[PDB]
Amino acid sequence: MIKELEDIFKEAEKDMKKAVEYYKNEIAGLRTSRASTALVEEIKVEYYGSKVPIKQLGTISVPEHNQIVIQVWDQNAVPAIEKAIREELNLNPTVQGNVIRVTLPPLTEERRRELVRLLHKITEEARVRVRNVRREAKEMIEELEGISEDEKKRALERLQKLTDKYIDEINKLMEAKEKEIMSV
Repeated sequence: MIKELEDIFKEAEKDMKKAVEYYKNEIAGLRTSRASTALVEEIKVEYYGSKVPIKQLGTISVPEHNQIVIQVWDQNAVPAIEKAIREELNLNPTVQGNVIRVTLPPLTEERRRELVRLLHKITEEARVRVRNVRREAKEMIEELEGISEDEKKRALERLQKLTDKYIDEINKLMEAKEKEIMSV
């Protein structure tokens, strides 16, 4: 049927979708002490007045796990990436000839604590959004005519199906990361 439910789904979807998308965005690009090509991925380099990643400019690969190597085939993207990488990686990258070798201080006992605690706040923030989604969406049903059984029932499952998505989506992100974060 076509009732207030549609508004609940649309509101619940846009709210959860944006929350998980941005949430994963923080974990996918966080400042991981590990020499991973992922954290970055958006090494926006200036090319004659054009901002583009190093997808068709050079190539980045991990040689010893605790190292990141960026190779800018062109001399034009060498200067930009240097400033770009240092911005996101927040480290001192070395450039020789036409290759860039980046090594970050061994993520020791304390180092692991930095990322883990940083993700730790992220995970808690995600749940806060999800709760509000079900709590907010529910308010819409209870607001309609003050009581909606047909709506509340269909709206709850709809809200639950979406909520569970974030539940499995969030825990899945941390579970994987733990294997990497605690890998050391």
